[PDB]
Amino acid sequence: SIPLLEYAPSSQNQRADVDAIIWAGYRQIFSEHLIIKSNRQSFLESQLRNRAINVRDFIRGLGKSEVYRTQVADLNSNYRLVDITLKRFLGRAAYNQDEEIAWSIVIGSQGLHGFIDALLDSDEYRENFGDDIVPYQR
Amino acid sequence: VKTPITEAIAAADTQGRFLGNTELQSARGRYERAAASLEAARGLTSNAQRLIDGATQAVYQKFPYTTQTPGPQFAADSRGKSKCARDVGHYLRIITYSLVAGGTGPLDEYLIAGLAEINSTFDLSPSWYVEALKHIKANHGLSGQAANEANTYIDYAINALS
Amino acid sequence: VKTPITEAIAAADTQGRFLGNTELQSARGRYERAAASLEAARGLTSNAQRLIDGATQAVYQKFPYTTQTPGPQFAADSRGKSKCARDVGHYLRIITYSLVAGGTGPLDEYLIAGLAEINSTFDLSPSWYVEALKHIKANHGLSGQAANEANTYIDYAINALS
Amino acid sequence: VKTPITEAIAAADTQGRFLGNTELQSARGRYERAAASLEAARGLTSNAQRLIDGATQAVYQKFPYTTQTPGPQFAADSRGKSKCARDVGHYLRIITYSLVAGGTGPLDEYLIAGLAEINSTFDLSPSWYVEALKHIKANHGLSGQAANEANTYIDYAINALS
Amino acid sequence: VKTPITEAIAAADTQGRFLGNTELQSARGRYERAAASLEAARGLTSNAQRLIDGATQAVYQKFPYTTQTPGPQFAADSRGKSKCARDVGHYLRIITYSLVAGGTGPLDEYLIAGLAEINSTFDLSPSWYVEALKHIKANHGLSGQAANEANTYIDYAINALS
Amino acid sequence: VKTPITEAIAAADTQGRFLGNTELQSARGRYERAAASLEAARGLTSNAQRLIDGATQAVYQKFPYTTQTPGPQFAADSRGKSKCARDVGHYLRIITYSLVAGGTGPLDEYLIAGLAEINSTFDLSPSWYVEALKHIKANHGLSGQAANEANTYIDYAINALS
Amino acid sequence: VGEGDRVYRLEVTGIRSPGYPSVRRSSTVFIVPYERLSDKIQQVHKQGGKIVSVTSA
Amino acid sequence: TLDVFTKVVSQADSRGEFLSNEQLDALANVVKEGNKRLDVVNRITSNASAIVTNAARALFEEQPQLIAPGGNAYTNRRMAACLRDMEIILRYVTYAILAGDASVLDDRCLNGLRETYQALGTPGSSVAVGVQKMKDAAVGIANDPNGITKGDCSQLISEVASYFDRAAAAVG
Amino acid sequence: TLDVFTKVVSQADSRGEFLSNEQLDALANVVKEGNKRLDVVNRITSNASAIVTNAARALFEEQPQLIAPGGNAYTNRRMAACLRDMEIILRYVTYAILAGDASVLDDRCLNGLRETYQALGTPGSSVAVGVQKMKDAAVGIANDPNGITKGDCSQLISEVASYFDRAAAAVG
Amino acid sequence: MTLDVFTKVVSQADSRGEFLSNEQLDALANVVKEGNKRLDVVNRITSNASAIVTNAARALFEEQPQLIAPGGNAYTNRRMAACLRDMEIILRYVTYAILAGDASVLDDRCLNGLRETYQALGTPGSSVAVGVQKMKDAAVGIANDPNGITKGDCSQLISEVASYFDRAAAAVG
Ligand SMILES: *[C@H](C)[C@H]1/C(=C/c2[nH]c(/C=C3N=C(/C=C4\NC(=O)C(CC)=C4C)C(C)=C\3CCC(=O)O)c(CCC(=O)O)c2C)NC(=O)[C@@H]1C
Ligand SMILES: CCC1=C(C)/C(=C/C2=NC(=C\c3[nH]c(/C=C4\NC(=O)[C@H](C)[C@H]4CC)c(C)c3CCC(=O)O)/C(CCC(=O)O)=C2C)NC1=O
Ligand SMILES: CCC1=C(C)/C(=C/C2=NC(=C\c3[nH]c(/C=C4\NC(=O)[C@H](C)[C@H]4CC)c(C)c3CCC(=O)O)/C(CCC(=O)O)=C2C)NC1=O
Ligand SMILES: CCC1=C(C)/C(=C/C2=NC(=C\c3[nH]c(/C=C4\NC(=O)[C@H](C)[C@H]4CC)c(C)c3CCC(=O)O)/C(CCC(=O)O)=C2C)NC1=O
Ligand SMILES: CCC1=C(C)/C(=C/C2=NC(=C\c3[nH]c(/C=C4\NC(=O)[C@H](C)[C@H]4CC)c(C)c3CCC(=O)O)/C(CCC(=O)O)=C2C)NC1=O
Ligand SMILES: CCC1=C(C)/C(=C/C2=NC(=C\c3[nH]c(/C=C4\NC(=O)[C@H](C)[C@H]4CC)c(C)c3CCC(=O)O)/C(CCC(=O)O)=C2C)NC1=O
Ligand SMILES: CCC1=C(C)/C(=C/C2=NC(=C\c3[nH]c(/C=C4\NC(=O)[C@H](C)[C@H]4CC)c(C)c3CCC(=O)O)/C(CCC(=O)O)=C2C)NC1=O
Ligand SMILES: CCC1=C(C)/C(=C/C2=NC(=C\c3[nH]c(/C=C4\NC(=O)[C@H](C)[C@H]4CC)c(C)c3CCC(=O)O)/C(CCC(=O)O)=C2C)NC1=O
Ligand SMILES: CCC1=C(C)/C(=C/C2=NC(=C\c3[nH]c(/C=C4\NC(=O)[C@H](C)[C@H]4CC)c(C)c3CCC(=O)O)/C(CCC(=O)O)=C2C)NC1=O
Ligand SMILES: CCC1=C(C)/C(=C/C2=NC(=C\c3[nH]c(/C=C4\NC(=O)[C@H](C)[C@H]4CC)c(C)c3CCC(=O)O)/C(CCC(=O)O)=C2C)NC1=O
Ligand SMILES: CCC1=C(C)/C(=C/C2=NC(=C\c3[nH]c(/C=C4\NC(=O)[C@H](C)[C@H]4CC)c(C)c3CCC(=O)O)/C(CCC(=O)O)=C2C)NC1=O
Ligand SMILES: CCC1=C(C)/C(=C/C2=NC(=C\c3[nH]c(/C=C4\NC(=O)[C@H](C)[C@H]4CC)c(C)c3CCC(=O)O)/C(CCC(=O)O)=C2C)NC1=O
Repeated sequence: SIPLLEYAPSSQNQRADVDAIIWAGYRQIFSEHLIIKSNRQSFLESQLRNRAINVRDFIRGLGKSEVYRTQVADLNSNYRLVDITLKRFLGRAAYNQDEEIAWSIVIGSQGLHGFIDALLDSDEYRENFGDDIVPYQR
Repeated sequence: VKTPITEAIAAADTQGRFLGNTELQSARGRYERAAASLEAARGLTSNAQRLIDGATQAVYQKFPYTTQTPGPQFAADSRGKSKCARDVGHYLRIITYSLVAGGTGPLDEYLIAGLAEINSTFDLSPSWYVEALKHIKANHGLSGQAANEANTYIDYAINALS
Repeated sequence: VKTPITEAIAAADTQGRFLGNTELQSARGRYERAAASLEAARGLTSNAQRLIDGATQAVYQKFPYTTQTPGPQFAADSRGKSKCARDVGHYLRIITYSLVAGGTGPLDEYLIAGLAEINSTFDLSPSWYVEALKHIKANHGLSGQAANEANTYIDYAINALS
Repeated sequence: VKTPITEAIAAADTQGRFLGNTELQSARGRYERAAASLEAARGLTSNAQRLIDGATQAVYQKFPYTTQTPGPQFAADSRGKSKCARDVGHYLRIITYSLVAGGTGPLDEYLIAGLAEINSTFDLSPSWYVEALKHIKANHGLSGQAANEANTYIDYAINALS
Repeated sequence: VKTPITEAIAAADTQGRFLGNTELQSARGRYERAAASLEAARGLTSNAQRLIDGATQAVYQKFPYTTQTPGPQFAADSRGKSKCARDVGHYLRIITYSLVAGGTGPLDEYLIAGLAEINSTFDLSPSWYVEALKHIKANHGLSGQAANEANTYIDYAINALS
Repeated sequence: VKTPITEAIAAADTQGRFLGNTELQSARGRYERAAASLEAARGLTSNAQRLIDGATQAVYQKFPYTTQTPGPQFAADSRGKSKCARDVGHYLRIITYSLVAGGTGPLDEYLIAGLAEINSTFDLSPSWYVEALKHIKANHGLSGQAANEANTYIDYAINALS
Repeated sequence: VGEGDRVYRLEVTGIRSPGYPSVRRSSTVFIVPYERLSDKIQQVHKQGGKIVSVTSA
Repeated sequence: TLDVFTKVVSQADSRGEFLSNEQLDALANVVKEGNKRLDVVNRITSNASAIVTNAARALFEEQPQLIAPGGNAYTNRRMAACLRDMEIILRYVTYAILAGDASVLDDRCLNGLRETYQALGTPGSSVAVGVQKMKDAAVGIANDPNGITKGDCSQLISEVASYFDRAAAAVG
Repeated sequence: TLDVFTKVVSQADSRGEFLSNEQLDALANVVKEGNKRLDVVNRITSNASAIVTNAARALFEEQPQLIAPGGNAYTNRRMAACLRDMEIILRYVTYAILAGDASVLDDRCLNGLRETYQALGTPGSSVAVGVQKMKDAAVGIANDPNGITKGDCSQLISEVASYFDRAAAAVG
Repeated sequence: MTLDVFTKVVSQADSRGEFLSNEQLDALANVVKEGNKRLDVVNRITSNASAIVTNAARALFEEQPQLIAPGGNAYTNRRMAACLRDMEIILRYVTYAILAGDASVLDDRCLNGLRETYQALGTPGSSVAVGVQKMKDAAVGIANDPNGITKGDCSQLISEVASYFDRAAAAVG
């Protein structure tokens, strides 16, 4: 509800095909080992082949997936998770330490699911990657 | 990790709201069944040593080649039979763990997570372990509603095997 | 919409897995409270007309200026008092709706969603409606565990008001 | 924070380009407007103590129950009336702040941000503060174009209240 | 699908640039070996019927229980042995397909994609098929560099099995 | 950086799989091409000093105003002619670098990356450098397939210029 | 990815943006559910494409 | 997502009246019949993987060109494709018996499934020959008189089989 | 996220033995006292919004420079900031009493709390003067018997107050 | 964070919680009066913005000539275009600072983490501030010079235009 507190941004340097795309989405978020056998979801794979669900929409499911929450959300601290969340979708470590902290309080109020939805909504994120393109390092 | 008390929390936490009566109602349901679930834990813990060697010699019956073929994976060597009672004895631990937790969480996190990756690499056929668990669910001697209770989680490990 | 049977579904659907015993635990638990929750629905439906006019004349007591000040928003003339029993009578509907659903869902979707937007625009102070609901939770005449049951959802509407 | 000089910057910064002649025009507008806006600041600062006690006794007129009803929230005893001149005296500060800034920024960041959250919790009805601000915009004695200048920001706080 | 001519395209297409000399060089490499790869295709196509029944009776040797145990999964009666020469005969097709394509693409898309899902459900142990492919790579009678080429893809199916 | 051996790696690394026969084939192609590419490197290194002063006096022919107009960018005095043989002598280095690498990588990373940014700021017209490179590709005296080899990378720098 | 099944199909005509990298194909449908439909129509109009049809599903 | 409890709210909201006493006597039987739903539901999910392959063999043994070269169940990811969503029928039919109303079934298996099955080229009618073979095995397990106690599950069995018939009607 | 049920699993996994009978007699008392635990939880959440402002009638009245000009609770967003997360203490303390173990609370609520509270500039010690004022009002509501069957929930009251004392220790 | 001359004299006045004094309003009245000059200064800098950068690059590289010689960090072409892609970003934010009239928008972008990247990359940090001074020598030469304009003292603007370049050189060196 309330507008985000203004945080300073540190200067940064950064500032078969179908099957591969699914793997790429999985790879950035799960770092290879996590996909395993259990983490993979049949419905998400079907939607992409089906194309009913957009890639931007596809990632949200992975971000909000139960397997992801147990592995990262539960174990890690809220502040760490905000920093942790940034690498996989944004692809960039947060420039300002204070900014990361500001994000964490918001994450707690809306939950893990709430924070992920917010990242997609932000103008910088959509513009940087695009709906069609899988998230990549910046 | 997955528990009906945990599942009430993680549902209400991602919404950012308090504990409603719908999360609270779920907890109430767990208690009625947790009284009969702890009955199933003592039935498996007391009969633990009978059930392990009851199982690891039942799998040798249906698969007699597993004690004969010379392979690292095979249990024909004593070292395999030492790792036989370790592996099947690991199953009754996690089944008893998921009994007292009420959920499939400890079964989901300790046993079946990444089981398709490991059985392909070491060539352990999952038809072996499902034959031991059918022996456990028929020979635990449990009765009543507690006999239903162990029978879900054993059969839940069966479906995750295949 | 939010229901303990629904909350078992939407948790298991986002995970892409079947219904485990942890989603299925809640349903068993829910029936036991749902037996006492439907007791609370008949207690409010039968005493419905006593409770509405019991409430809309209790709010006139603590706020006597609401019948005196000439405003579209205030209940000065008969048109406000006609919209008085409509609004307070809308509350006992949704409270009885969330009783038989077992969750706060119908309360969350019909009543309190966007209530801060509407009370700011029409200048309806939310201190009025919380005074009527305190009259309802003390004068429904319900007893036993069913008296606890209506008392949560009334108090859940109180906290969402303020 | 929101200022026509700032709004020229944050528009040109997100594009990554220099200051064009279009960014400059917004800044140019402020100087002619800002000459008449600082006229409105001295008109409110010099008449500050007349306007606060002119306002906090005008709200007691239209709402006589606010001095009678005993509650922490109401201004029944002297502690509420001490917090009366604090709160209404906070409004004339931020109105005079947004006058000399030229934008609604200090009004947007100090006063109205999260005002719906606070008035619901402490049960302060926003119909009280809008009655004081109507007294200020009619009794500041300002004339000319400067009388228009204070009249926007007062009315901007009115719309954010309701 | 994966081919050295395709891999030059999909690399240069995702960059949005033309075909450089670095994508061009890769294409030439595929063409040069491709002269020895088509030697390996005729060596397997001409000896196809000897190699299938050479393989499906070699797996019956090391696993004699597969012709004895009564189960659909097993090759006890003639219907399993009819599905024996179908399945092993499917392998020599895709091995010959990935020979003339130069890449592992047809092997990656027709055979090994989702092989861990199917062998768990139908309880087909992957130790059976790896025993047939070791018979093929030792009994194809191929010589020279074509013997080396034929083996890679057989051994690539072996590693994907386990 | 872009190399047919590198392009096999970065393709297979982003898939997370091993080196298949398709990744390997690209490397194989380079050796046959790379035997004739190193022929083209010695042909340009031995004739290096003839080719630079052969080029920087050929551009003065077609553009006689470049030695006459007084400007910092223009090669009017000796300072420009000193920076003439530096710049054109930088081109034959990177052309010989991309010869022995087999790919356009060193040409892509040292020379043409951001060339449109630099030629706009210093007002160096890219029609100058393309006139020198046409002199190089016609006067290197190379023959056979090696004459084709230098002729791609020179012409690849031509297209990136315009 | 919508808490409930309330999905409305959207058809945009002509999307102007960086046209090679950012929007490679215009005149395509976007399948957004009920919760973000407020947000989605503001996203389309920022590029400048116009909506043809909005069909539920 | 609707229920038996929530759908008798949702039409009662559309008419805007309080819930009648005979609707509450109807829901009191739903709570009373509630325990039976769980027992039926747990037996299906515990034999969930055993149904699909047993249902599946008949599905391919009766129409044997499908896995023979040329059919749409021929290659191996195509074969794993009609086991990756043979179970999704069971994933949502078990959600329908849990909720007690087929309104969660018709958004996932019945909504756009007949549209993909034409464009895809996979036979649509060759699904509903085997979803009936699932129903023949599902109500055989749910109604088996083994363990627990004897009770009347006939009402549940007939409208458990009604969910499979709705699952076969919108595909064929 | 851990529990009373799951934490006595997690150390029992680390030693790798079966669960003993006196651990199951311990958990049988946890189930037995479960009904009492639920009642306490519902009274806190129903009086959740009434606690926070009644703590804010003393959190700001005792240290009155905080809302006076200059303090970090002065302006209106800043004031709504220490009501937006005064309740998050109650949002996670009620999660701790529900789970029965403070491991849920430690991971999110207090793991990074003492680091931000010197990065922002807020007084960290001026939080734990009022979280104690929440505990004085929380155990006053949870113990009082209104329309409730007589019972003894004293053990919960002391370790309900232990969760507030852990909530005050890692901020101060 | 983005602050001003108008907004910063609000922000400290909020922290003390008093009304704005009359001598602060007489201070801001001079800012409005001196405001017209500020717009003109920015206009001449941005119109000669691209002419400054290369004319600074005619000395930033001529004075330290190993930088573009083989081995230096301005050697290859992308690299060379890298120290023109952000030589102008100094001018992009210094002109934002003169427009706002306070350096609080300058210190979040060029001064915040710039000295950290400039040892992470390997670039000489001190070799930037030799040429940002060469920008200031050309910036105040253009802003100061008057052609077809009414003449008024611009010393306050110029002295503290050069203070923004000195802050831009201090946090890099
Ligand atoms: C200052 C470092 C140098 C300088 C400036 C200077 N300016 C003026 C007068 C004017 N400057 C402007 C500029 C603008 N007016 C606008 O509306 C805009 C768009 C935002 C601009 C850019 C104008 C219009 C005036 C006055 C009116 C007019 O010119 O028509 C003066 C003299 C007049 C005055 O005091 O305003 C001066 C001196 N002169 C120098 O020598 C400095 C180096
Ligand atoms: C808005 C604040 C901000 C700045 C300043 C910034 C700088 C920045 N400078 C970079 C590189 C670079 N910067 C230079 C700069 C220089 N070489 C010299 O000789 C000169 C002394 C100097 C310039 C005056 C060079 C050569 C590189 C490329 C280095 C390499 O790739 O090895 C990079 C990595 C590549 C890229 O541009 O994306 C970043 C992110 N980023 C920011 O967000
Ligand atoms: C805590 C839960 C848990 C279990 C149960 C588990 C089992 C497990 N058993 C393994 C191997 C093995 N498993 C067995 C067991 C058997 N093979 C036979 O021949 C018999 C039929 C059967 C026993 C009845 C044997 C003999 C090995 C060694 C095989 C090899 O080394 O290739 C392996 C791979 C190698 C290893 O670390 O030892 C794992 C991961 N891992 C776990 O984390
Ligand atoms: C289904 C659940 C539901 C409820 C309860 C509800 C209430 C509701 N009451 C309203 C107005 C009103 N509400 C009241 C009621 C009162 N004002 C008084 O003076 C008395 C103190 C008090 C009654 C005891 C009155 C008089 C109005 C008209 C005020 C106006 O028109 O400004 C309005 C705004 C205008 C409208 O459509 O009529 C809503 C939305 N809306 C809902 O969707
Ligand atoms: C800097 C901008 C700013 C303002 C204006 C502000 C107002 C503000 N006034 C409050 C209470 C109050 N506000 C009032 C004022 C009034 N009540 C009445 O009866 C009269 C009608 C009216 C005055 C005309 C009173 C009496 C209280 C105390 C109420 C209570 O303690 O419950 C409160 C909650 C408790 C507090 O800290 O004192 C806030 C946050 N806070 C801000 O940060
Ligand atoms: C084109 C690549 C391709 C292959 C290779 C393939 C194999 C394959 N073999 C199968 C069954 C089978 N596979 C076998 C083969 C064997 N079982 C034994 O006992 C022997 C050890 C072994 C042969 C050496 C048998 C007998 C069946 C039938 C088992 C059953 O019906 O349960 C099945 C499941 C049912 C079917 O449609 O027939 C598949 C999908 N599918 C593919 O798409
Ligand atoms: C390693 C690959 C590479 C090349 C080739 C390169 C060229 C290059 N030549 C430059 C300038 C120049 N380039 C030339 C060359 C010419 N001007 C003329 O009048 C003649 C027509 C022409 C030569 C035939 C001259 C004279 C300058 C200096 C111009 C100036 O200082 O404004 C500049 C800008 C300033 C500099 O650092 O010296 C670059 C970056 N840089 C690179 O990194
Ligand atoms: C590889 C497959 C592919 C293609 C082909 C493609 C083309 C393409 N050309 C576009 C625009 C455009 N394309 C043209 C082309 C022309 N107009 C004329 O009058 C000429 C005759 C003609 C060039 C010869 C123009 C003018 C635009 C801009 C239209 C506009 O701005 O409204 C756009 C969208 C606007 C943009 O971002 O620039 C696309 C997607 N995108 C792809 O992904
Ligand atoms: C009769 C034996 C048989 C079966 C079982 C069969 C199923 C089947 N389902 C398919 C596709 C599919 N099936 C689904 C189904 C779903 N995805 C979801 O996320 C939903 C929850 C669910 C519907 C409720 C989807 C989304 C596709 C994508 C491809 C298509 O549109 O066909 C395809 C396309 C071809 C392939 O996968 O190789 C097959 C083969 N084909 C057969 O020959
Ligand atoms: C063959 C036809 C048939 C069925 C289907 C049947 C089911 C059945 N399940 C029962 C009880 C029950 N069934 C369950 C089952 C569960 N509760 C949960 O919360 C778990 C998730 C789930 C197990 C996984 C429970 C808890 C009871 C309580 C009563 C008892 O112990 O039997 C009873 C007891 C008598 C009655 O309900 O009238 C019946 C009749 N009886 C029959 O004659
Ligand atoms: C889920 C567990 C959790 C907690 C509790 C938490 C607190 C927390 N409070 C914060 C700020 C804050 N905290 C407060 C609270 C206070 N300051 C005061 O003046 C009062 C004395 C006191 C309240 C009693 C305020 C007013 C801010 C905003 C300060 C600022 O923006 O600089 C911040 C940094 C900015 C933010 O995102 O909002 C965090 C991370 N974060 C967490 O993840
Ligand atoms: C999740 C929804 C839910 C709630 C809220 C719930 C509460 C609940 N509390 C109960 C009992 C009780 N609850 C209390 C609690 C207390 N007595 C005191 O004097 C103390 C101050 C206080 C604890 C601090 C006591 C003493 C009993 C007596 C019966 C028993 O031991 O359960 C019972 C027993 C059965 C009944 O009352 O019908 C219920 C239902 N049950 C539910 O299903």
